Amino acid sequence: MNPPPPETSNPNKPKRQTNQLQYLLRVVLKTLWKHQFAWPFQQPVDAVKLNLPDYYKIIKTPMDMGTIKKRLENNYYWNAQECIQDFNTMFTNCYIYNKPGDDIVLMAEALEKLFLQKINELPT
Ligand SMILES: COc1cc2c(c(OC)c1OC)-c1ccc(O)c(=O)cc1[C@@H](NC(C)=O)CC2
Ligand code: NA
Ligand code: NA
Repeated sequence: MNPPPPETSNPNKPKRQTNQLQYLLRVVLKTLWKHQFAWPFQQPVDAVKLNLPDYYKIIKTPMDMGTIKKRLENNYYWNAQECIQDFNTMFTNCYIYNKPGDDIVLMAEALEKLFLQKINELPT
């Protein structure tokens, strides 16, 4: 059975809009979302559908771009690093569950390279 998705909105948290947070939604997330290899990462891993009965035994901090999109939208992150950490968690989850050179891993690696290039261009 799948777990509920990660939390995406917390109204009790203070909210701010920042250059970097806008860039993360409007440029970084938008570009990754449209990538050839985006689709596996656009929603939580559905371990039941994908037939990975052990997935949530091994991955205890699931993350995905749908979740990240929501978090940005709901001003869930105070600091840009929180967002960057979520992307890093998503890529690493893939590397952790799978094995070096797996097709899915290569796809994640490609997405990550684009992500890193975009991060290098994050505004001050
Ligand atoms: C976002 O993470 C994952 C997303 C997916 C898969 C997966 O496990 C290999 C993941 O975890 C690393 C996946 C799973 C099971 C399959 O049977 C399959 O054919 C295919 C896949 C994936 N496609 C591949 C491996 O080529 C697509 C969905
Ligand atoms: Na398969
Ligand atoms: Na590519």
